[PDB]
Amino acid sequence: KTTLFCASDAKAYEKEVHNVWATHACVPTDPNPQEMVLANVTENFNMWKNDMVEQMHEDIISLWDESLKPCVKLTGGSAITQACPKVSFDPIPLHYCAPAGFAILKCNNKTFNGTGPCRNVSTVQCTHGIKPVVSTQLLLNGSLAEEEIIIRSENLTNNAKTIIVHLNESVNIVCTRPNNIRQAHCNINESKWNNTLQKVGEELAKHFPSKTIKFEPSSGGDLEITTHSFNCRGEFFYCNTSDLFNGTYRNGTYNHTGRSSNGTITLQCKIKQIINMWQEVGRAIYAPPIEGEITCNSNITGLLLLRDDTETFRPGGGDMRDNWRSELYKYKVVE
Amino acid sequence: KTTLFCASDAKAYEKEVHNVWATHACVPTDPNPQEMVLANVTENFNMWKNDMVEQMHEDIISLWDESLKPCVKLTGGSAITQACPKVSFDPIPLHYCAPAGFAILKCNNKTFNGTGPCRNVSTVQCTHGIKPVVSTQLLLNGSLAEEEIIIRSENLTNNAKTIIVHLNESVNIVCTRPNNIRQAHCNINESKWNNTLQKVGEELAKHFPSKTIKFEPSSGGDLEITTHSFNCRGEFFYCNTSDLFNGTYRNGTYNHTGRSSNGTITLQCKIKQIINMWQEVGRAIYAPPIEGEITCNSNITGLLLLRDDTETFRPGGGDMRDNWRSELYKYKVVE
Ligand SMILES: CN(Cc1ccc2c(c1)C[C@H](CNC(=N)N)[C@H]2NC(=O)C(=O)Nc1ccc(Cl)c(F)c1)C(=N)N
Ligand SMILES: CN(Cc1ccc2c(c1)C[C@H](CNC(=N)N)[C@H]2NC(=O)C(=O)Nc1ccc(Cl)c(F)c1)C(=N)N
Repeated sequence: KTTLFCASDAKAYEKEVHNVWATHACVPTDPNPQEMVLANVTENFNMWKNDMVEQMHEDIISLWDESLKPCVKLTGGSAITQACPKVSFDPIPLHYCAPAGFAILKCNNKTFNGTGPCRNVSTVQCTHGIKPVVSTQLLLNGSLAEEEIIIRSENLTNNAKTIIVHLNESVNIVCTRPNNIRQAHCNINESKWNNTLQKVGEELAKHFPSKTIKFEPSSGGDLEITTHSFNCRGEFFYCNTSDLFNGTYRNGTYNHTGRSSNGTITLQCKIKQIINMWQEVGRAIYAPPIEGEITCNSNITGLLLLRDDTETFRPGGGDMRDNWRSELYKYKVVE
Repeated sequence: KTTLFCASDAKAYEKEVHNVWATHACVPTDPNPQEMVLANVTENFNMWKNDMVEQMHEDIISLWDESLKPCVKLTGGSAITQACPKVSFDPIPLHYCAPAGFAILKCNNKTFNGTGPCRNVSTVQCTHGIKPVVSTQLLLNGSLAEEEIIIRSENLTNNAKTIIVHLNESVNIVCTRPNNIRQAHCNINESKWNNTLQKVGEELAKHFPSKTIKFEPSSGGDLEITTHSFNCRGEFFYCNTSDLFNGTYRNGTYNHTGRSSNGTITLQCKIKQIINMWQEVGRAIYAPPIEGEITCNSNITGLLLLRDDTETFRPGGGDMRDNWRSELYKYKVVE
């Protein structure tokens, strides 16, 4: 345990808020990449007990707090009010580095599941560039698995524990509010999604001998977690996944039961001003959406699931740390 | 004819050479492009005399020139030496866009062969995302035909002209030099390849009356064209295809006479330092291969063939312009 420090390629002439924050919070990244090779080093990891996740979480909280400032912030019953200007928002990769004395263990097993033994393990000073993407249900712009889909869970037998699905082939998603000014929609191709949920369904069938594996929408709760919520250009998108997380995996094949037209799934999205926040319990209220075409072209690189002779899985997260665990699972700070 | 300009999602923080080049050579992408489809039009295309293919060839030559710098560059008695560092190498899609005053026509007939008339034509800003993949015999990471395999040739009855086979179902190929340090090998499933060469065999059988259609290895020449040669992580792979392009299509069925084990075709590959070049006549010499596992997991999306009772087809390419024609066949720059 120590106090890590961030490193980025943050340009100081960029008024994009991630850069504005990183230039006065992080230090320029390192060319010196002496990844210390190894083998014969059996060591154990637990992606669900890592501190790196906590530190990252709190500094992304500080980032958001200084960058995305709401008109109104309502917490504990008290309402704080401030200026709410529209800002430039597009996440940049952050490297997390260990200070003088400690290093960073890095699992190299391409099929390591976050929890337990690994031993193709290296030693490096800073982590890989990680985009602080705040989202629910879907993980956007992350690192793809180095082949075969990996199932992650602090516990799979615990239906209360969030499941992280690390994908190996990215699935593009294009969300847009065109030029109702809060009416938006996302486009995702059906074939890559069918393929994705079939392979994922197989990997799930692996850990669950073989019962009927269903993919159903979220149970309930706040709009943030019942929908794919995310941030695009400062604007908060709540996109629907009822025709996304929809289908049945049985006897080796997956059949999608969601609606579609001409091979493209369209999610119904709404931009909301009243957001809860992910930082703390409370909650923010922002200004109405900017004018003009608001579009984000992002890569789905992961899933957040919750399990209920049939195993049902729903999109889950809301917490985020889990988002950070999705990329910080292979690391462990060491003496 | 105009002077096109490139567009890409190149990352300025990425030290991968395609990104390094594109960030200072290309402009940011259109993240939600709008195409204008037309009726009552019948337009002529010729994928074999398009200037886009050239301009792209030029810019990929520049890209390679600044990115992959060799130990020695020999060219008839005169040899140049310079620093030849190992780099991060992984191609990214390049869109090609027409300037102001010009536009790009796009044939939407998906059985269009690249030469002659097509009538469902659209008009658009920039081309689709094209990975500048340099290879011979096999086309990798291309766009698949929107189904039913397409045969392309400036002429089929001229045996001296290169034939581009556009597949519609990708055939995975996994090349690897495991942790002899220049000894590598590729893996291809024989089922997928048998089915593929049967379909291709049939499509060739329609263009050629009723002859025994054989697939045989390359006649001869430099290792770059007598083998499937490509670039994986900066290393130049020369992979053998004598057990791949080996079969006999007759009486409506294809038979693989090539070798296999447990349903798997394994190509013998070697990483070479003495390359050759494709850009110009001459060569380049490079540093010995990097250490560790060097593996490329690619999708075969096209074939490059040459025709010699029987019609014999051999793997051909070395020019790459054909590799850019495989993707730029559907386009034409217009006033
Ligand atoms: C409660 N629970 C798990 C759980 C469920 C929901 C939440 C959390 C935790 C943390 C957040 C609560 N904070 C709040 N202000 N409501 C809340 N998470 C969020 O409000 C949240 O992520 N919001 C959000 C905001 C903006 C974007 Cl762009 C987004 F994608 C999500 C459980 N397992 N019992
Ligand atoms: C000669 N000819 C057709 C023909 C045949 C071979 C070649 C060319 C053309 C161009 C390249 C010649 N340049 C050279 N330095 N030898 C040469 N092409 C190549 O050297 C070539 O593609 N090399 C190469 C280098 C790296 C990778 Cl990865 C690769 F896949 C191929 C014909 N039809 N009569």
